[PDB]
Amino acid sequence: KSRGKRSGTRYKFSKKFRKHGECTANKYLEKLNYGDYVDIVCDSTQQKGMPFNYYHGKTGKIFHITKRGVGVLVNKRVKHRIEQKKVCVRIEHVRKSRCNEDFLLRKIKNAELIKEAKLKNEHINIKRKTEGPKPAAMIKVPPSKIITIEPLPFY
Amino acid sequence: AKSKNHTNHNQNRKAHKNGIKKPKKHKFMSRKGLDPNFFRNQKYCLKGIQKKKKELKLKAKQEKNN
Amino acid sequence: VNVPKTRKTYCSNKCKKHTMHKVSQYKKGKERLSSLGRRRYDMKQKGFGGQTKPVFKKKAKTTKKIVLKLECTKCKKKRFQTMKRCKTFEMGADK
RNA sequence: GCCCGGAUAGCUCAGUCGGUAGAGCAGGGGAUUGAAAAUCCCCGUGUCCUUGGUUCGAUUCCGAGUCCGGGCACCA
RNA sequence: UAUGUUCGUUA
RNA sequence: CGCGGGGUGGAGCAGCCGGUAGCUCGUCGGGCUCAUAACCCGAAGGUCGUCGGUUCAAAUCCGGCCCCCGCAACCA
RNA sequence: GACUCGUUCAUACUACAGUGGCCACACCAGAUCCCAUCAGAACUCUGAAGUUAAGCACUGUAAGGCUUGGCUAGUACUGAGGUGGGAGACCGCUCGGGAACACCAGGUGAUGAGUCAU
RNA sequence: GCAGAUGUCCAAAGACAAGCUCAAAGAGAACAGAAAUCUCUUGUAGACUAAAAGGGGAAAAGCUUGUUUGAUUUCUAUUUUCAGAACAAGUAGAAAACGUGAAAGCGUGGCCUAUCGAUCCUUUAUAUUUGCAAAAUGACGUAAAUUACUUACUACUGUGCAUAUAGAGGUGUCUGAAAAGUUACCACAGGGAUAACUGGCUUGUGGCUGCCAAGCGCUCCUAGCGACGUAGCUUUUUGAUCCUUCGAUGUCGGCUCUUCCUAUCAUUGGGACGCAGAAGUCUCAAAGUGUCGGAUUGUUCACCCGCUAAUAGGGAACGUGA
RNA sequence: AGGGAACGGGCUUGGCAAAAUCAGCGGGGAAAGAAGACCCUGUUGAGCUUUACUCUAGUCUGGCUUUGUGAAACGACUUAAGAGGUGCUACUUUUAAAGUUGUUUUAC
RNA sequence: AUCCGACUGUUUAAUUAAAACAUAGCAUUGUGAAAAGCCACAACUGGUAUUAACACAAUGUGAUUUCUGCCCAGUGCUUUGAAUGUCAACUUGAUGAAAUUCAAUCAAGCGCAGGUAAACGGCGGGAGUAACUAUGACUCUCUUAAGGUAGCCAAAUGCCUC
RNA sequence: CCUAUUAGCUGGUUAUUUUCGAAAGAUCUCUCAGGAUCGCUGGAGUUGAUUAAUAUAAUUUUACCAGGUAGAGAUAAUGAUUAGAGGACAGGGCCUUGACCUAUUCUCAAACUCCCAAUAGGUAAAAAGGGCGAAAUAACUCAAUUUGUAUUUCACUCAUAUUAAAUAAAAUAACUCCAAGUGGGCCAUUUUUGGUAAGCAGAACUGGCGAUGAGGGAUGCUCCUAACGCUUGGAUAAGGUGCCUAAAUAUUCGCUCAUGAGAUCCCAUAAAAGGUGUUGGUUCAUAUGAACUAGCCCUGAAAAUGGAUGGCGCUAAAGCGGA
RNA sequence: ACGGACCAAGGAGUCUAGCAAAUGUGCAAGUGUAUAUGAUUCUUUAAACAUUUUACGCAUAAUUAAUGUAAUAUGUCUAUUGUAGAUUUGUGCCCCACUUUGCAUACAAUACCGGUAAGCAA
RNA sequence: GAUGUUAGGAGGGCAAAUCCGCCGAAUUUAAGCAUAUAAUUAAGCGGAAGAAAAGAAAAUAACUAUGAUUCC
RNA sequence: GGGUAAUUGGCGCAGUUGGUUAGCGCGCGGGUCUCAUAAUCCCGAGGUCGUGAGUUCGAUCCUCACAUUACCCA
Repeated sequence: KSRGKRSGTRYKFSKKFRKHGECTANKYLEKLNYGDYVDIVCDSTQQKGMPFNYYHGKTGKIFHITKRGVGVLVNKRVKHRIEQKKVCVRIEHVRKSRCNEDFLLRKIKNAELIKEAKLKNEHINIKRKTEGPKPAAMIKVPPSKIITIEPLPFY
Repeated sequence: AKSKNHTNHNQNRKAHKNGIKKPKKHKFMSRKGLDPNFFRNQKYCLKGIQKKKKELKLKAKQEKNN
Repeated sequence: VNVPKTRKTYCSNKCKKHTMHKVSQYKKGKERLSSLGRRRYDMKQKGFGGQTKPVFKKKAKTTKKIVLKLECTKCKKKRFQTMKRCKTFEMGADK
């Protein structure tokens, strides 16, 4: 019967304990460029430019940048298909995403690694190692600390 | 008389029958309502580039075809 | 709702500036018998058959949207500015 | 046969969301009168129906019984 | 020629 | 039970259309009369059923209780 | 030893104490002028007689709070399986995930740019 | 389903800026008191922010003041509902013109979440945009030439009406007909998607049986009872439901007739007693046998009269209408 | 008996089960009749009623016509003069009975 | 003996024969006539009517006996009015270049003022109060158009109610 | 006769095989027995793929986010809520009553929260791209005619011989067109609202029934195994092996005696309360006495045609718990 | 739950109009020769055959209520620009990385036409 | 005018497919219904011919103009 | 929506440029008591705002305010 804009947002759109008050002045210095990823985290202290309830905690790509606002493309699931939605928010409600930060650091690290390896003409495997079964280990423990365990009775 | 008001039963499997279709993600997107005074200047940039290229092409074609 | 009689606001015609405007209230005005719809209705109502068009008889709401007529004092032209609906509307009442 | 209500003087009736028990009439003494009515002063009289519990304590709050009285009722 | 009721019982 | 209407002095009723509570009868005192009425003069008495809420302010407006009244409780 | 602009936004706060000032911060002297009020209190302006009393800085407290670690506890809860147990409420087992309050202990800051003084 | 709210209100309760800090408490001051005003201290908001509730807010979003009308015109990309249509309500912007501030900026109504409306018709505003079907209407206007049907050039051209665009007049059944009853005289298409009767699940309600023991029983919890509590059984009541029957399962009672259950009224044989006897009460095994005549009422039930040994309680489609 | 669309002739598990016949009978075949008449639904009706919506015969009333011939009275218009206030002029009152029109009565 | 209907009579052919209908009696209403009342008809014309108020038409009640109370606020019906508001066509006037647009008036109706209940109908509530108790002749008060009168009653009308 | 009127309603709707194969949601609707529209489905066609790889994925891993449900708490706040303990305003007779304050204490919340899971959710993991430079272009931006930005052109080069993590009968893809039926659902597990409850009413996830047979559960639309062309062998699942009935009167170890034993999830009811029946355990008492505990058994345990662990029956089990 | 005692024969998505999609066929910036005409054809023939070098429909151009206006634009017979991409060309008649060309199509950018705004307007 | 069984003549009725006048519904559709539609239809009344009716502009157009009616 | 009327003392009520005036009501004093009977002053934004006007509630004007008719196409 009731489906207003901020319906159901009693807890999501509430500032955390001892975290009230406007955003820090440093938030306005955050650099944003076209095509970089961004998280939509609604800041309830700023009422204008507030995103819809659904997009809180969603990641998207910047498709538009205005003087105080950002347009971001967000995937939304609508029954049998996904679709891009162009959500327009103010900069307080948006934050640079770390979703690909490991990818960027990996790109730089592998750049230098394979540069030096190709310099020394070695064929190196650069992909991530998805660690699985560990090798055998010949490990010695002082018998003064091998503790025997028995299941415990009831009290 | 009284009927079933609502259900989402079978809706998810109907959705997955033809898959959860993804957006196509085309390389270019229309700039229609986006950043005027930037995309207009980009139009001017591209016009300058095209004219500078095309006058070289016309010069080379004319001097190679007499 | 209290609205003053004058207002320094943008003129949309014949002066593209902010000018003084006289604010008044718009009124409907009588339906003239020569209007095409009225002539068609009267000709249709002639004859046998009784009432030929619906006559609304429900009347749910109790207020009307207030329409201000703005008259630029330089650009002699007028303009229409609709306000939210209200029960009590006065032009230039006591402050 | 369940659903409610009252049991308070000798008779009839009121009681701070428990603590004191009270008016009228019957009732003796009076005050008035020549006398008596009427009127006015004061006496007296009760487990606040009967049991049980709650409580620091119950007429009051419960629970039950007793008497008497106000509203119950199933189909076709 | 407006209104103006009543007076307990007995001796 | 579904409502829709109302609770104001001892009694019957206005204000109850937020800011100073009224009318009558009643009661009290004093006159008039041998006395009693009637009459005259002057006083008192309303915690506005209860509990919360909005307003600066609620008997008044807003909900919930407690009573009272008036309708509906039909087809089988 | 200090200051200005910041970052983190309590390890940074709060209470009560102690210590300290070359310039420096300040309190402080004054109200003609700009300005300001009921009030030169504040604000604004003009000063440099005084002073670390306060702000400020540092430290203390079996201090409160905050923060970190431990322990609570593989406890509570929970994803998957079960022709598991039990009258049911509930409760195991198999493959997995895993708290909180409380309590105990340590700590009470760190830092970017620029500048002054020596 | 639960607790509520909306059809409004606001020239400020909108815009901007500045200054200030609120509720409350404590201490103190003539009248002055629990409350009047003033002073200090503490004060994370315990105030206020139009309204419901939930979010947000402290050199503010609150209070005071000052200046204002951005509650303005036009247009995009879009979010909510969603069909990813419309309205509506928002978000981020662009082009004008402004307001405020010293400025950076902020302002396209209300701190955010609600406060609303198609086609057709009407109405009034705008227009150097148009029309009214062979034409003209400002105007022979401005320049030249004559006894004219002369010639060239002019954004600005009659009443009325119609159009384009923009608001407004409203559909609250709010994606939007102009609409009172009755049928016990009734009709049709259907419906067991749906009531009234049986049956089914359930058992609040009705009925029956337990457990504990505060009390009653002169004393004595349990001979017989058993309050406050609490565990069950039955389907003999009534509800609840709507599963089966609406191309029909004849819907009360009585009469008649049979059979069944036992939770036994009497009869048989026992146990207990608050059991002397007599009568009686509790209780066990037991369903073999029997459980009546009448007045009133359609009645079931009831209630009286009377006999009896006793006049028990129930089922069988509320047993039983070819 | 069970389960089943929750009352089976059929299904499952049991009991059982021996030709053909006659006459009765009303337990069952949720027996037969017959697209339930009760109830609900249908944007299907009909009878009836009214201060339902929209109309309509009748009826009442006015206008025009039919519709002619005379008279009178009243009203109004036009015209000339005076009076009231009043800036060659503008508005109201009265005075004629002068030319014109409407109404009411009346005669044939 | 009670109920109902006075009676004789009539009726739902094929589920109701009655307490229903009729009735005499009673009462009310319209109408003095071919320009009337009631009614038929598309028109023309007609029925009542070969009629004339002791008549015709329209209703209600339902023999006799004895009665038939109060209310005209409501709704109907009905009566008077140039004092009378409103209203249509038309007519007249003003304006306009004309269409038009504006004004003004002696219809009926409604409204106003009356009448009418054997028209439709309607016809109250709280307290207190008498020298045991009970009751309330009496009093106070709110209220209506009037407050259910004479009668009659658990009635074919009373739920509670056996 | 108009008229074969109209019907959102009932009934019927005619050969075979083969292949694909639903919906009972949703939005609007004088809409609730209907319709349109979306979804689900078929047919047609193109573009792709056909290169064990890219696109891709009801999956994970790595990295990074968002959350306030379960739990927890009541001294963190709010709202409840039971008790006392210590102490400087009110009242009465140095005392007492309270209030109030401080630290405690018992118990709570769908519309409470300091804290906070599990599960579920999102984004990213390189070639039409990335990194690094130069040179152009612009009316944008900046103090900048060479600040920045974007674009364009040239360079240089970033794993690929295993593929910028894993796995993948991943191209059985993507897209377009036309169109059917459907738009009464119901059930199970887990969660969950109303209700005393219901084979009741309403929702969430997934799987089913429907639309679907086969083996088992005696029987049974939904339970278990398992989904189906026609066969021959083999071996199993679920479940069983005394007979009905194919297979054990198997083996091995306990328990149980019932004058209403018990006997396969759903599943075809049983409780509080009891027992000096028997079998094991536990803790106190000088093999004795107690008090507990929990297995099986017994009481509690009454319904109507005659009756049902499915039947027979079974007790050195053919019952119960194992192996 | 309803219909069906039995058997035979009959018995139900068709016809026309109009629109679209699909596919086949002809022709193609055209296409269809409408009504009608002619012509040694006049059983069939009511069909076939034919059409003296602007009939009409649809298409070839859109847009606006409308007066109307109407698609790069003469530097060039050229045929807008990108990113992918079929095919083609070379060098390493048959695998492969760079070259060359760049269909269809997709995503965008540009011009230009009509309308509306805005600015100017003899 | 009236009257004539004066003389000579005509009309009447049937039949209807096409045709000419009149009169005139509702079902139906609108998913209801009232305007509208059905339909200037069915039914009803009258009147003709081998065809009938229409027809020689008080017509179009707006052109470089056409030229009775009917039909395709 | 159109036409008309109306709202001036607490009550009732007509009156328009050299203008607010009144009967009942309040109060007091008057007439053996009470009844009924003269009196002084108190009581008015002439409903509300504005406008024309030496000389106006006054003449017009809009606003809402009540009562009659009559009118209804989003």
